[PDB]
Amino acid sequence: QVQLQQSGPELVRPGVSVKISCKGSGYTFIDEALHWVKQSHAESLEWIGVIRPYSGETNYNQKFKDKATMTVDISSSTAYLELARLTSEDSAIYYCARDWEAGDFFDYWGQGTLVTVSSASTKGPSVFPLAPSGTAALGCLVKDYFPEPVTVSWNSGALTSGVHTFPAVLQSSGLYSLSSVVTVPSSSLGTQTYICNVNHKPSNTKVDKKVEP
Amino acid sequence: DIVMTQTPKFLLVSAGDKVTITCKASQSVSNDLTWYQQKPGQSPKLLIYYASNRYTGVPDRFTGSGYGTDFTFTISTVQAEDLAVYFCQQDYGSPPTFGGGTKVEIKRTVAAPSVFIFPPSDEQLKSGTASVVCLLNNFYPREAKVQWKVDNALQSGNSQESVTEQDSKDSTYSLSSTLTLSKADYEKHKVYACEVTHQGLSSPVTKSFNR
Amino acid sequence: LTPLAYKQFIPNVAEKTLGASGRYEGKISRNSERFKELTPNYNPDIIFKDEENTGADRLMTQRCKDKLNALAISVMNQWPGVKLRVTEGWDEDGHHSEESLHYEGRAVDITTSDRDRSKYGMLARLAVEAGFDWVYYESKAHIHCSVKAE
Ligand SMILES: [Ca+2]
Ligand SMILES: [Ca+2]
Ligand SMILES: [Cl-]
Ligand SMILES: [Zn+2]
Repeated sequence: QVQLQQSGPELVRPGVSVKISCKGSGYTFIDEALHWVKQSHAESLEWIGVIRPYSGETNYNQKFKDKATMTVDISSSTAYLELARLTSEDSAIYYCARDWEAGDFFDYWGQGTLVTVSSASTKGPSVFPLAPSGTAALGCLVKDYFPEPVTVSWNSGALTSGVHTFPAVLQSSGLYSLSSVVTVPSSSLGTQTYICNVNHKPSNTKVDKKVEP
Repeated sequence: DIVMTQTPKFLLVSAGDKVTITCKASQSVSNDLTWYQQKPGQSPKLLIYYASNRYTGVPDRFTGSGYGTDFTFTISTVQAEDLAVYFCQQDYGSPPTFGGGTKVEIKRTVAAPSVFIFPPSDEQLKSGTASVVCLLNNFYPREAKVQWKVDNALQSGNSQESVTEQDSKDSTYSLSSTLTLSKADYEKHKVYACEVTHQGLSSPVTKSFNR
Repeated sequence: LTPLAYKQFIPNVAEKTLGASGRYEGKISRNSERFKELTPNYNPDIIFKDEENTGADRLMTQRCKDKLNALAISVMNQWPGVKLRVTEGWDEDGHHSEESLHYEGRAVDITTSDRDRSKYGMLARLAVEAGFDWVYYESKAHIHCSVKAE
């Protein structure tokens, strides 16, 4: 099974560089070219460039000539993207993607690395129960964090049916907040444990919140 | 650089109906035209390459055509799970370039939200802030009115809402409204009420608790 | 010898016409009786990508093997220190057009061993001179070559 595994989310000041990574597994790393693709609201999808692990040859979109450096470590089967002198126009999801030597288009994509270019301070969320009282809803309020993103699972990934994790909203404070809820049978409430597993990587905040009636 | 113009920008479509997306290039790109499907929360998935070849396992309902500037992507019989942003990409010229995308949203029958209300946690109240949350679960369409009442007084300026992406199976939405007060102000009032108006409800539905 | 232009096909007709490689006779799967009419190519002067790690890329028809072996020679002659490279021969991954000649072992996708795309026009020219029945500068990354059936 081919997989491209990207590094976690990054908060960086304007002016600073950031280096993100993409590790290839389930194939021989030097068999395929690797591409970098930027997804912003401003510019939707844009091709940054390609590196050929076999030769270490690179080709850059001239728009990114001055901004981007691609390198590979053949030994760890990892490609790197370094972005220098960043402004708020650099905030976006960055993907790596593989071609299959049939043209410069991509059948396998990394999950994407969200880079937030900002002068704001990281802050981890507080996590509060949404206490349940046929069907019963319950949830966790993930309040007052920065930057995006945050992940939420239930019972360590064991509970997925009926989960709804809301897109974050930006408060007047400039901190995000969101809820995650899940509906479950009422009869289950006395008996079944429900824990939301919240992960905010930019502040190294991880929280298991037990949610009880 | 080659500019790809994709139209329309949005489509609303019922299960069983046709989707037609156009991509035009500012100059000929021969058949070097790829179509991707990006489902909510995911990376792009490649459906069509060389303008008309289906990638392995892509179902029959998806097709592409064209050569030169003018390219067409069709879903013969759109299904619930096809909601996504579709993008074209040319790789005739360097650099490769993408269209700005087409969002496909599913029109289905009306469904009333189930409504739930959550008081603030004691944990949060020790911190000095009170969030009260109102949940509207699994409804269609997206339009709904959520009104906060505190001891029967209509609130404004002190709530935010969030809506989920359309579900890939039942094509419904969910919605969260959070009312935020200071502990001080929360503790001065007794009745907290979430009032919900929606096409699928004969009359507004209220849920409430007494602090 | 002039390099083929991007997307040029020689001869100037559909791949599956009588004048070219002629008609799709059907998909060969690993089960099939017809599977046995496929010679693995072990020419030491041909690089086979075999990313599938099944050896599928080496499997082709007698006629394909013959033209491929001739092209291997003209490639070494064209550039000192370079060999023919095959990315796809017979295919069971469904990575081609709906009725690919790859599915019955009658087509190869090829490059040079150095993957220098500037050489690929000339590579297609060589594949014509080698007697491939249809050559197509299909993508920036490969030349597609096919042959008539037996
Ligand atoms: Ca292969
Ligand atoms: Ca194959
Ligand atoms: Cl083919
Ligand atoms: Zn081919």
